[PDB]
Amino acid sequence: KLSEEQQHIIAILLDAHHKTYDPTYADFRDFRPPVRMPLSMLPHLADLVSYSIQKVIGFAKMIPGFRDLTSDDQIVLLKSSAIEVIMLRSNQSFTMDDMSWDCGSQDYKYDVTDVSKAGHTLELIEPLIKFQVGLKKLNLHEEEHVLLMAICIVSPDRPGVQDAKLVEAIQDRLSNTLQTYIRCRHPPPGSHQLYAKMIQKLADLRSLNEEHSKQYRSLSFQPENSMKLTPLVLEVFGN
Amino acid sequence: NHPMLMNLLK
Ligand SMILES: [O]C(=O)[C][C][C][C]OC1=[C][C]=C(C2345B678B9%10%11B6%12%13B96%14B%109%15B%1172B932B437B%1285B%1363C%14%1527C2=[C][C]=C(C([O])(C(F)(F)F)C(F)(F)F)[C]=[C]2)[C]=[C]1
Repeated sequence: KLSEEQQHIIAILLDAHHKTYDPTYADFRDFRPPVRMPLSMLPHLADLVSYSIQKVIGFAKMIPGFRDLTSDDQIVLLKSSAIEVIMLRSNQSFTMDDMSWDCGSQDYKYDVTDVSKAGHTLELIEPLIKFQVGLKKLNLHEEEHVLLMAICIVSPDRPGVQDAKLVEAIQDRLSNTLQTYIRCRHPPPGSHQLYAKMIQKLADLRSLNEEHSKQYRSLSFQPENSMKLTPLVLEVFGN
Repeated sequence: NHPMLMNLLK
């Protein structure tokens, strides 16, 4: 039942991920360096998020049907989903062992206290960790992981969407791809309710999104902190 | 109001 179009979609999204996710973490030495020994980690982690946004954009451009949207709608969708896709794609380096994101080295291994040192509180960090745990336990196929990222970006209910009709139809082809993939290539019992569970993770991300933007607006209302951000982070997340 | 976004989106 996995149609030729559907196998096509999966091939494109896998490739788009491998082109925008480098598991060597080579570029990390270009960021402002991490400091731990004051929002110590805000320069290094703002650099990471700004880099990650560019990677998310390059992925979104390759999602089939996305380019048939207008640039206004594309902007809307990326502005709303950027932090969610970043949290979701960070799951690949997350290790449940010491509850940290191990991106290669110890300098580039981040725990909950590093996230605190960028200005964020456990109001965000506590659901964020349980999010990463629950995703980690879904044991997702790479096929499913990249479909989930695509569905996240192309959402019809984002605030300010203009052609909700076209956005809905683009998402629908991706959701139907995912549902058929699960049915055909994911054996029970891991397949049990798997689609519903993945959609629950998107709901987890809407809540995480709202809390991020509250603490961001608090953070960036202090001009001392705005100064440590990047111009892309400011345009996307605000002010 | 989004110069860098639109440049990155091609
Ligand atoms: O291609 C490749 O190499 C693949 C690269 C692999 C990608 O690795 C990673 C990319 C991103 C993350 C993270 B994980 B959670 B936890 B929180 B969220 B994800 B992002 B960093 B860390 B912190 C994150 C975070 C930090 C800063 C802010 C900010 O709110 C602030 F900085 F705190 F203000 C802001 F402004 F948004 F940045 C918001 C969110 C881990 C690993």
